[PDB]
Amino acid sequence: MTHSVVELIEIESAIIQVKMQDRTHKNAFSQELTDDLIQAFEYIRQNPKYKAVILTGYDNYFASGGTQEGLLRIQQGLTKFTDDNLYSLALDCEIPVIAAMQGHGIGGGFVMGLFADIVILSRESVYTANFMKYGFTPGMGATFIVPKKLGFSLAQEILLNAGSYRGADLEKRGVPFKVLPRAEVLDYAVELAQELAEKPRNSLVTLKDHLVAPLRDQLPRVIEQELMMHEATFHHEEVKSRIKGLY
Amino acid sequence: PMTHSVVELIEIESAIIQVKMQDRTHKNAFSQELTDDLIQAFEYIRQNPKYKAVILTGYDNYFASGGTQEGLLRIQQGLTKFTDDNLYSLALDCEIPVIAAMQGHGIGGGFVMGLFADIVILSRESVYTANFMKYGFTPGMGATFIVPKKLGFSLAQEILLNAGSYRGADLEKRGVPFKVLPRAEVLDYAVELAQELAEKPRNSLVTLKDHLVAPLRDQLPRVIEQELMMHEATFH
Amino acid sequence: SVVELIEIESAIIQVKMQDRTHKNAFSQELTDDLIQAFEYIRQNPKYKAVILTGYDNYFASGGTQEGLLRIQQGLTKFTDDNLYSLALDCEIPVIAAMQGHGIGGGFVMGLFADIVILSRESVYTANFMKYGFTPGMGATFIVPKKLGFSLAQEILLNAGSYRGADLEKRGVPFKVLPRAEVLDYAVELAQELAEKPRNSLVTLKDHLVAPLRDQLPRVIEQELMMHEATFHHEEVKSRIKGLYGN
Repeated sequence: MTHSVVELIEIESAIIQVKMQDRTHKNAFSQELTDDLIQAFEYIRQNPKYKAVILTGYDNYFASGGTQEGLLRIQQGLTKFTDDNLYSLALDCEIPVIAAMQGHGIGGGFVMGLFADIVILSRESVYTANFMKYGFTPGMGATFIVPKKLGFSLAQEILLNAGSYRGADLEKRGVPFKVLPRAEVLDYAVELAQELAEKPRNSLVTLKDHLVAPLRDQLPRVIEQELMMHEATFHHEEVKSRIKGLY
Repeated sequence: PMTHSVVELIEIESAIIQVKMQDRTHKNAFSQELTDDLIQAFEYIRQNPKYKAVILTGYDNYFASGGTQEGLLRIQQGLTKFTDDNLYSLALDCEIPVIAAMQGHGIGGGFVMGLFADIVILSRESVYTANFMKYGFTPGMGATFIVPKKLGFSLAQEILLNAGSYRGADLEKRGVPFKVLPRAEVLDYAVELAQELAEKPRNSLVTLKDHLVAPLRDQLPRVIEQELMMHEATFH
Repeated sequence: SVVELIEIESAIIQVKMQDRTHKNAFSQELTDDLIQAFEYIRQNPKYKAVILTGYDNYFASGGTQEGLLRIQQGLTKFTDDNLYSLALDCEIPVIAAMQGHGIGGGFVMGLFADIVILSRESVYTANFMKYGFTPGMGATFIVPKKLGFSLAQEILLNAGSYRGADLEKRGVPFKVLPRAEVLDYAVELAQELAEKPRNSLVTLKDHLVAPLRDQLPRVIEQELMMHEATFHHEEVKSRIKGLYGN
């Protein structure tokens, strides 16, 4: 991309891999990662030949969510989580996206992956919707997509308590996602993308449009509710203390 | 035996009726004879309120194989069109609880027909697939509604988009809510469960089932009209 | 009093149901004491997490035999003394640490908690239909809501008994532990919850459960409608007389 922290590779004629590789920030949503992700998805939107997208990280990190400075900015009231929308990239994509989460998925980074149509976790990586550890309520559509993908009950615990779970922990709690050794996750994503690429692209886009119509319809109102909750929770001095203390 | 002798009704006791699909020529694909005999079997059940539980099941290694190969080809090549049909929703429309004892493979519309049952039992060794997209077509027969409803939104996306084949053992490891057993144990477990259902007053079974599946019965027609439109949007 | 209130650390409140005579069935005393325990929590804005739990081998045993016979005769209805929604109506997160058996309305009351823990050795059942009547107490809403549509169908229609270990293998999203570990794990989760600001726990829980709170009243009316059709038959009175405690 421009900032070189996203690499696009056309794996086959109809499969595009979006690899996040902001090594300086461990795939946290730095300004560079934020700009390069939006540019990668726009590229995919401008080039309607692909049948599947693989979204993945580097080494041990899938995506680590807001930077410390990003979160402090929202605490200060300078910015809101909706300012740059990275959470809904894979939902807004017209073709199926596979979030190959071979490494850790933290906060916004985990939630961005959960909006993909197929999610794969690594057994030995850590996944957390850790918003509430810092004193504020989950944003980035976490309160809609977590129950939608992992189910109402596990979502309560994940969102209220902001705990960290190994992929193996989630596998044992019964999640519908494929969970694999980290070394196998991207290979499995490629094979699944090859299978998807056996279909006509128009059938994949028509089908996904139908399957995720209710998510696209329902998400704006939840985003407005989460912004309301941020109004009521984010701006407290103790949120600043927790971000600085516990990040 | 129903008219064409490809569905057999067997009273297990008093109050339990087994509907056994056995179109061996077509491996329980939706031939004309199986379509007719299935509709005739569920009409018989509706006319005979002595039953409290139904067990729908196949023969040997086949539960139900969905569209015939000839039928699918004729659609693919424009000789015919996808219609709406009774079959997928027979178990939902039935007044009393239906157990789909899927002791054999459930393919396409065959799988989907089983999923509309109130209780679904799979076989570990069998293959289950919503394979519509392998033919190039978007899924019909209410698949886009009933697969997310029974197997959850996330696994439904994979099943429906990729049209892959899952062994029962694979789905069991993925976390499905259905009992998964060896094939040789599927029908006996279904008869045990039907016996326990038949301990209940029939009016309470029916009253409860009406309430639990009301949202499915209410929402399904709109989804069918949506699936019909997707077929139009993917045929020039 | 058959409920004891124990403070744990600074802000965790344990509600322990201890009606030993009735094995935590909804006796008049348990009913009144539970209602008052949650009113006490409602009036105390110190607490951040509730642990609702039973004693020894019992979490909660559901309607007493006389309680069921009183609805059968049409003297009462399940909606008369609302225990079913106690955890849902509580403004802070509630953990149902079901270290013992959860039977009928006692299981359903527990399922309304934000976090549910089962015990491997214990028995859980929505057993309404065993007595011939349809499930009340919000069970047709909360069972599919917590355990998913498909498993809820089998649980509610068939009124079967499941060990915690059986539910664990069928794939439930709740943590299932040996009985002797259930309460200790709930305490550790409650300590983790107590790390957050109370206003963030309340704000978030209000949002997450708003759909339950909004939708529950319509389903309770529907369940009353079903009880009008099913509860008041002689064979229900025979089954309650003959099958209660099996």
